[PDB]
Amino acid sequence: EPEPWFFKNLSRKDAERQLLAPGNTHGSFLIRESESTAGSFCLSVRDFDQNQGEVVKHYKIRNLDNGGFYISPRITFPGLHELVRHYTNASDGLCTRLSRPCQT
Ligand SMILES: CC(=O)N[C@@H](Cc1ccc(P(=O)(O)O)c(P(=O)(O)O)c1)C(=O)N[C@H]1CCCCc2cc(OCC3CCCCC3)c(C(N)=O)cc21
Repeated sequence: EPEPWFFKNLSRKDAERQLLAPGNTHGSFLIRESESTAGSFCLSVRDFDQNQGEVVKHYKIRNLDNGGFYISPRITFPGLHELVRHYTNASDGLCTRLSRPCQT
């Protein structure tokens, strides 16, 4: 299964609720298609926050001109796969590392 993280047709709300569901943890994520707008993707990741503990945050995956992707204009990956790779290896400015893909 090439992309267990690509929960493409999930709504913001369905993404959060899903991540904060059993079988998931810190760095547990998914890349759903953008809700508020369209055409771009979004990376939803569960994370630890001292106050209310487990939460979910969303990172906008802006589309590169040539078709690539990138959350930060510093590193601009060729595909959603290398994006998930680079951020799984290290947060690199993210609130947390992309440990493992969302489960259900
Ligand atoms: C309201 C919201 O969830 N905002 C998100 C970004 C986001 C997500 C989803 C959606 P959508 O509804 O379409 O699904 C939208 P929108 O409505 O506006 O279109 C926006 C966000 O602001 N998250 C923080 C989360 C962590 C706190 C700080 C932060 C930093 C960010 O970028 C900075 C650099 C840091 C170094 C690594 C690369 C990113 C981003 C970000 N989108 O890049 C988001 C957030």
